Amino acid sequence: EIVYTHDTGLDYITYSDYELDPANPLAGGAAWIEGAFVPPSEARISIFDQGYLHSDVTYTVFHVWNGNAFRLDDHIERLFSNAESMRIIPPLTQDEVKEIALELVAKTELREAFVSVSITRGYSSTPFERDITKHRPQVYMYAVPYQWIVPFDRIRDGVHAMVAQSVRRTPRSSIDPQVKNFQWGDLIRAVQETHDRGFEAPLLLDGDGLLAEGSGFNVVVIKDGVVRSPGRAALPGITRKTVLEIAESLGHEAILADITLAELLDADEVLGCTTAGGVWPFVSVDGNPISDGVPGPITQSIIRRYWELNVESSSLLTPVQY
Amino acid sequence: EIVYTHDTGLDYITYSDYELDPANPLAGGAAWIEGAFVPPSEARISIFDQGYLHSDVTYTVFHVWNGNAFRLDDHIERLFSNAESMRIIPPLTQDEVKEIALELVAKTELREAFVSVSITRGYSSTPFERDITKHRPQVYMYAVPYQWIVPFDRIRDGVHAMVAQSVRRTPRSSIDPQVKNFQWGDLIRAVQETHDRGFEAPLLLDGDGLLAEGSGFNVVVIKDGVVRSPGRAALPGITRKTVLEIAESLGHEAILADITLAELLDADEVLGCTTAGGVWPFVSVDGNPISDGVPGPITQSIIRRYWELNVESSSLLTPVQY
Ligand SMILES: *Cc1c(COP(=O)(O)O)cnc(C)c1O
Ligand SMILES: *Cc1c(COP(=O)(O)O)cnc(C)c1O
Repeated sequence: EIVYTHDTGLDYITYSDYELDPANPLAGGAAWIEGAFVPPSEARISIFDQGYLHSDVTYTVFHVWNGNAFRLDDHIERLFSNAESMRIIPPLTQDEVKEIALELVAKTELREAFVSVSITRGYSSTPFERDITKHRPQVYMYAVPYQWIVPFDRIRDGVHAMVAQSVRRTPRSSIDPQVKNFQWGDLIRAVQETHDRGFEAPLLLDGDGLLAEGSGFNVVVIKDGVVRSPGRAALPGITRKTVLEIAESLGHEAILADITLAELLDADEVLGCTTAGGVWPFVSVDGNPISDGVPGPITQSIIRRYWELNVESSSLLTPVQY
Repeated sequence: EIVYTHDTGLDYITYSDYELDPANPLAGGAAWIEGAFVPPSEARISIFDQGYLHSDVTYTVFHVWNGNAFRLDDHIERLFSNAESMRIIPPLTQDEVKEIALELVAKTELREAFVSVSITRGYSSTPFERDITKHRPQVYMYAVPYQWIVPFDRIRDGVHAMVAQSVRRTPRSSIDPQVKNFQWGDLIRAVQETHDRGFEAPLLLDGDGLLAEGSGFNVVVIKDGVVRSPGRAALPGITRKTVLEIAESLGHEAILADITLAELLDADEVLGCTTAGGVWPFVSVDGNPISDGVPGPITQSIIRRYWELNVESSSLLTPVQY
């Protein structure tokens, strides 16, 4: 009943050839909550958790591909940095979190996986707790089959983006978008605007009217061989990071920068990236084509290379011990 | 073990004189989740609920005092209005929600209770669902003992406030603060700034530098007998609404308006209000006293009247059927 492979129609993206074990009750998906490994149907958290009642929680998502977790080190580092930005003291060490998460994946038997690790301020206290020692933070994880924000044919042919105008990306003076978080009020409004206006993906602007990010993904713009991505109102993504390293390795200048609306529209190429789906082209904005409306050459070589980095031996990869 | 009453030291606030049934496992605390009435230790929601993973959820909190719910219809009306603002279609009617919530309180036996009702977009889908009919929203409730945002002595003596400078209330163009929500990034940052600077409660400003609201409460400013409260960056509180009704009853003009920092500091009186604690004075701001730094006559009149409205038979009350 669980779907854990596809035929992708892409040479450079291939799932692993294997069968889940029917006698394993965590096969195909599972969670780690409060010290126990559980099936998805049991993956529940206290309604009193502040991560629910005040979204007082940060998180990351890493993926596993062909049995190796991608940049797990970077992910857990960011997670802990983000927790610290919120004054949340993780109850586990980074190495303990890595060990538990890898074992969680191991128990699902999943070779291609989406793994969420969230850390909340816990359910033993309220925001009005004067005594910070009373807080009891929780780590909650789950691992499920790799999820694609964008379909395979759209990785190959491109997506039609829209610049949201009913909403702007929450400012850092209210909620820091460089700390990964569950407070998606603005991102969901943008998705809803996408539905209303008949487009496929929202790109948001910041309060200064400059390019920010999308709904769960960063945006990258290419112009005369120079590869740029918003530095400010944008999560420092690990896919983005990888994309800029790829660009540099291909001979292109690659930088975080402020990008105007005009520059977005005038781009030779535009692309999107996030852990849940990888990298894909954006071939139009607001119904206007980007160049000739087909995925650009530099975009295609970044995509192919990103998927090669998922499979080549390197320090980017941590193998799961099934 | 459960604390459900207090000696308050205030003549106008008195808890009911009763004992819980020790043989009733829901006594003193319970939740309603997915059709089941449960004790607090079994009150859990799916971690895949978009109300956690994307804070895609609105709520309200109503209280029960001496066995009567206070302004229950305004609350559920507001909750359904807020849900509509988010395009969440409640899976129950307003009347069904009232019936369940009152039954929940009955089973707890609490005569003085805090009751949360939240509605999420549910766990059967993600924000990347093209087909919006596949969303299955969830209503989650809990009822626990009445919760006081400020201690009794500070209702009497007044609270020392602080205008936050490290943070602004989230703009309406990102997350609408007139829709009650769990996305407290900014509110919590304002509270943390309160710890850092050594004050008791935060008041935020909006992006225009005008008075917004507090972390879980509305602010009201009184000057030459005129009672004003921020109209824009502030939740339309049912407590606020009651305060202005009371204010009109006493002969004062009472309005929603834009309030400056300078007006805040020059006020004759300032107070705070919310469901979880009632009404209370703010006797200083950033260390500067408001007037003579003791609670003012109008505020004291409001507070006393609010507590009479919690007790006198009127259309504002709905009895719990114990
Ligand atoms: C997950 C996410 C990204 C991408 O981060 P990766 O580390 O590449 O997964 C970008 N923006 C937002 C808002 C996100 O939630
Ligand atoms: C709950 C709340 C209030 C007060 O609303 P009531 O209807 O009086 O409870 C004010 N501001 C915020 C941000 C809130 O969450």
